Amino acid sequence: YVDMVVNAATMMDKQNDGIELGRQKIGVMRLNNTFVGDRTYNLRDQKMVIP
Amino acid sequence: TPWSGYLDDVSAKFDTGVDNLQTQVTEALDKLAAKPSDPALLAAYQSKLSEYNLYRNAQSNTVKVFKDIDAAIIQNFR
Amino acid sequence: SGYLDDVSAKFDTGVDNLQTQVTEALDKLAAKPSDPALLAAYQSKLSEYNLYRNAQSNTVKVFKDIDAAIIQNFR
Amino acid sequence: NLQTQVTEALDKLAAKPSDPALLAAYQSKLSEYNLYRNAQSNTVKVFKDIDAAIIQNFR
Amino acid sequence: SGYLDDVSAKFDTGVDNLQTQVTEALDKLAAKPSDPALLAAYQSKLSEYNLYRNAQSNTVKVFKDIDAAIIQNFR
Amino acid sequence: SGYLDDVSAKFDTGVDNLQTQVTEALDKLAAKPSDPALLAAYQSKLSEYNLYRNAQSNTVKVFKDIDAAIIQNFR
Amino acid sequence: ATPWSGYLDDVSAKFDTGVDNLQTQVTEALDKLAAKPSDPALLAAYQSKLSEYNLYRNAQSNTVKVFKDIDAAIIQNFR
Amino acid sequence: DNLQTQVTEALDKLAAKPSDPALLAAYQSKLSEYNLYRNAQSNTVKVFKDIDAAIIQNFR
Amino acid sequence: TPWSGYLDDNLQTQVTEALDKLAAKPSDPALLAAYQSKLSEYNLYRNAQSNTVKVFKDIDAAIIQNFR
Amino acid sequence: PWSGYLDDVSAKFDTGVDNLQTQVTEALDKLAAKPSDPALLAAYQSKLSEYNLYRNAQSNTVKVFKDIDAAIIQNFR
Amino acid sequence: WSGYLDDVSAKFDTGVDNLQTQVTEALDKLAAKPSDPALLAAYQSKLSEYNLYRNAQSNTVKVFKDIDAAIIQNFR
Amino acid sequence: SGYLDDVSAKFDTGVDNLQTQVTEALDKLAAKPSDPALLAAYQSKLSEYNLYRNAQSNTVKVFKDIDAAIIQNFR
Amino acid sequence: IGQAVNIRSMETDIVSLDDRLLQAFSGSAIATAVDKQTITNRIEDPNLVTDPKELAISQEMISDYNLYVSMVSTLTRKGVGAVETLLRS
Amino acid sequence: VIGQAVNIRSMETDIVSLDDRLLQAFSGSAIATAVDKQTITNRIEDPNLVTDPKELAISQEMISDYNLYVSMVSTLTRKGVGAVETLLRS
Amino acid sequence: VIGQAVNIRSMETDIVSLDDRLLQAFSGSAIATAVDKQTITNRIEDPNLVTDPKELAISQEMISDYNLYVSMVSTLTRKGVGAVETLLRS
Amino acid sequence: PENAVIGQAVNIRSMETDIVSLDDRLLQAFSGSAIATAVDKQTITNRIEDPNLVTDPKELAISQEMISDYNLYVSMVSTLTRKGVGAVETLLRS
Amino acid sequence: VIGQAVNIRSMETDIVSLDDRLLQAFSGSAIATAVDKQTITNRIEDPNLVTDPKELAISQEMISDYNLYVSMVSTLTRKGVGAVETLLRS
Repeated sequence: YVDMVVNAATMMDKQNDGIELGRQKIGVMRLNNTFVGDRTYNLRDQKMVIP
Repeated sequence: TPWSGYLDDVSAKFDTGVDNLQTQVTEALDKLAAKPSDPALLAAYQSKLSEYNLYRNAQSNTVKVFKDIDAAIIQNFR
Repeated sequence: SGYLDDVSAKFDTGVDNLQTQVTEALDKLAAKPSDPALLAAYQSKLSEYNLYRNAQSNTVKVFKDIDAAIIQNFR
Repeated sequence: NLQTQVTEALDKLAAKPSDPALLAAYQSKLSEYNLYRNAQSNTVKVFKDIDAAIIQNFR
Repeated sequence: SGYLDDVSAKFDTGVDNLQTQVTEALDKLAAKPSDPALLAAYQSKLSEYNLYRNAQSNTVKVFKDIDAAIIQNFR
Repeated sequence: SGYLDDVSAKFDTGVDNLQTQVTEALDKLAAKPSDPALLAAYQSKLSEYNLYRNAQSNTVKVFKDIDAAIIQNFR
Repeated sequence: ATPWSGYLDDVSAKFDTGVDNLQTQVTEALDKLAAKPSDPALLAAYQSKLSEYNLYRNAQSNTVKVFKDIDAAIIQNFR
Repeated sequence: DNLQTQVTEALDKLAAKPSDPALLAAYQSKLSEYNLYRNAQSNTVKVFKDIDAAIIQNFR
Repeated sequence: TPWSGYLDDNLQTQVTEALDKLAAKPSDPALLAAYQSKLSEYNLYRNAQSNTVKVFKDIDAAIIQNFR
Repeated sequence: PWSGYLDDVSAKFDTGVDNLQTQVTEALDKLAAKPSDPALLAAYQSKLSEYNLYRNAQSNTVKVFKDIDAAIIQNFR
Repeated sequence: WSGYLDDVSAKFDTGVDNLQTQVTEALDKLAAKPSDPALLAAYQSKLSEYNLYRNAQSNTVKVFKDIDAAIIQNFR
Repeated sequence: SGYLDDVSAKFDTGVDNLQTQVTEALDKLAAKPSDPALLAAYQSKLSEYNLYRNAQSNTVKVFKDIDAAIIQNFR
Repeated sequence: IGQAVNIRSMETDIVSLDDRLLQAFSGSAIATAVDKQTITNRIEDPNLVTDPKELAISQEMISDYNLYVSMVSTLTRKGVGAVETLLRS
Repeated sequence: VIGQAVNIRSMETDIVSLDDRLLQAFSGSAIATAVDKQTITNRIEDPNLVTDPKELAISQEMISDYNLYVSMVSTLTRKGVGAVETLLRS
Repeated sequence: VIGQAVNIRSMETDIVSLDDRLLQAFSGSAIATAVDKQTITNRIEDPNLVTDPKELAISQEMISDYNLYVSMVSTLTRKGVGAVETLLRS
Repeated sequence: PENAVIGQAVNIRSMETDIVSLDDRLLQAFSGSAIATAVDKQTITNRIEDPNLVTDPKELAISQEMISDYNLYVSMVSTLTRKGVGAVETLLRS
Repeated sequence: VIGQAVNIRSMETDIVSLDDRLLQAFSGSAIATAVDKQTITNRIEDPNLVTDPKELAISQEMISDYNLYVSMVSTLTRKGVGAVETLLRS
């Protein structure tokens, strides 16, 4: 019983090693209150950039 | 924009250092082209074009200098 | 894939879009070789690409030496 | 195995020796292959020297 | 035959015609050294030939070293 | 950090502020690329930056060589 | 007159083994450089760290090699 | 003696025109192969006769 | 190690000093010309030393291994 | 304080161009006051060129002896 | 009376029939009129060809000495 | 004395005066670093020296290794 | 990461001479067999043969194995060497 | 692959005395040794095999195994003869 | 120069048995040796010591002396037991 | 030669006849071995004195074999001789 | 040419015992050796001697001669001892 338990546990672990967890999804999110672009303006002293 | 290096940053600092010269020169170009005999238009164009020339020359030499510093350091990794 | 591949791929992922940016900007320039905006845009990209490739190769070179020098002492 | 991967990287390179992307990949593959072969040979030799020394001891 | 000869010949078959593309583009240029389309054609062929030969030699060198290091352990 | 990092940091400590000064002068110049007085200053500062980095790198390389040549003799 | 024996820190070394600062810092510096391969301030740093790591690793290997040859030569002296 | 003959042929062709890169490229290969062959042969000859000497020393 | 009963460092400081002077003004041609010489001599000194120390180790080892 | 041999090779140049190291800074301090004087420009072109050549030949010469010495020391093995 | 590394050097010296003198001749002519582009163009070719001749000769004799020394080492 | 000093001396009695000439030419050049007539002579003498010292040292190395082999085969 | 340890392994009393041999022989043959296996699969794995921090470990493992087998061989030979001299003499 | 054959059935014999058990063990070892030596010699002179890293990595092992096997047979034979000599001298 | 000690007086032989002088000699040697090995190991890890040309020139001497000391002791002990074998076995 | 093969019609062997004495059978062995060894040693020496032999890999590879074969031959003659006299001594002291 | 001296009629009407011949040989060798080692070390320390080609070319010969001499004395001594062992050893 001890021998079997040890072998089976060890091998199962080595197998599950290769199982994949990193599955990327893609989200889509509309901006309702602003523009997506880098609006940009010219001031008396300093070129002003909105990231 | 998505990806930019240090040389790209050095370069961009001129493109934003001059706010609107990039358009002013094309604007004056066609104001003049409409009436190439107006002294006021000629004088207005001559200075904007000179400033555009110096802007591009000053921009390019700097990028080259930084490239040579970085290549000199990377040469010593071996 | 070994460790050297990892060290190379760290550069490949460290620069996100450079390869395609270079390929693009070249084709814009080749469409109108005399526009100063396109010329200025291209010089910087190509310079960056040059330094990237050089740093990558010199690093892989150094690591190879450290490994071969260790392996020699197994005997 | 590594033998095939190196052989194929070589075949792709020789098609267009001037492509940086191909060159960078080949440098890495050939390097790893070189290290692997050396480490293997040295270990084999060490084990055989031990085995021989035992016999020389009781001889 | 041998294996290093197969490695070396693999390049020769990879580039089908280069060894005599160079000699032909040279013979064309030598007739009119001042034609810019001919100059621009010759520059790339000669560059390609240069790289081809360098890569070919360095690879044979690396394989030689690996073999000599293995044969050293027959003793 | 070892001894090389210390040698390296001697230059960085010997030049008080150059890394800042050079950036600042660059920003002043970029605003007005055509003032000779902004332009002449930047020429000098950038020139000195160049030499500083060059000397710093070559020195580290020399010390590395002296050490690796000693460590070869341990065995 | 004879030099002093010294005194032995028997326990300390074998469990002082643990993750070195030096490899950690080398990998961190590489990850900083790979984000912007053209910054001279980062290149200057990485040159130095990589160099030190090269020297350290060689010195260590050659030392392990020397200490074990002595033991093999003793045993081969008595058999 | 084929691989002994090939190298002496290659050497003559090369000596005829030492600057021809195609000839240089060929000779590099031939000389390298010959160089490995000789070493391998000598080392195995040695091993085979050290075993005989160790046998005789065992009963001697 | 002494033979029992038998009857019978400046270059390091000099290089350190020259380095400290140079680091303060890396663009002075006179400080550069001086440092180049000090560093070259120090390099040669360290190499000659370590080669000699190995040659003596290897002679002592060969002697012992001859009678061992 | 210990002079080696390379130090002596260098000092041979320094004691050769006895005064050029001062003359360059004095001619500069003349010129910077009145940059438009042809006499001063003509003078400074000469002294500057001389000082360039002198520093260049000095550094190359020290390097060659450094390379001979290392090549001998490598044979002590 | 000579060995086999002399047979290997002499295969180059008899292979490049005359170059050894042709160089000296070219130098004798150029020394007389350095500003002549036809002489300059000729000398560049001869001097380069001679440089390669000598390098290939010396590296080949080095390699054959490395093969021989390794076989002799096994006579033990 | 010894044979290896005999070999070393067979060079120094071969180059009669070079050891002096080099230092003399150096003193002249140091007196007027900008004379092309002096420069041209110094380049030659210095080169002839560099070569003499390298050939001498490598030959002494080889004869040392021949003797060190024979004294081992005495055993 | 999959690891196991066998804890209740050995008896510390005085015991018959016949079994101290079997227990020493068996424990040693087991240790060397597993050690050798781990050595070889450290070389075959590409992620371990190319990392300078891993190679430094493999070097120590190889050397320790070499020394352990050299010593067990030497002491066993001197052990039977004693008996054969006392008996022949 | 090309031109290849294997012997399926070995000839067989009775084994009834220590004499035949000895001649059989001798003959079994002699042939294996000759075959191995020839094989190695060929692998050293086919130029596709002398110069390929994969094939050299194999030849190394074959040489080692040969050395070890012949050294074992030599040692155990000499130990057996020495035990006989010791008992009869005693 | 940091910390040093020396043992000034050695005990009279008139009160110490022959085997005490041996135990006492052995122990002292075994400790000075373990202490030197440890010192070298620690020098190889301090990053300041492992990368400074001044300090490496010291480590190289320390390791050469350790090697010669242990080779000397291991040779003379083997000669010592070889004398006893020669007299008793013969 | 290399372009020729030369056999023997059928290998009859007069020296298979035992007819000579147990001592003539000894003198033959001694005389033949002494001549063979002196010839071999001389040949090996010449192959080294002559400069075109001692510097060509093809020739060195052969000399290596000559040296090893000489070594093995002499070592085996010595061994068997010792074993032989040792048998006589063992029996007569019994 | 500096300070040359030679003994004459060394053995013409007096002969040393072997007991003394060995002792004089040992002393005359050991001191010459120790002085040569000091000379070498001093030629390495002096900054003016390790940086001049003329002085380095002299030091290479000194190191070569020292190494060859000590190797020859060691080999001959070992070989001569061996013969006395083969004489005395039963």
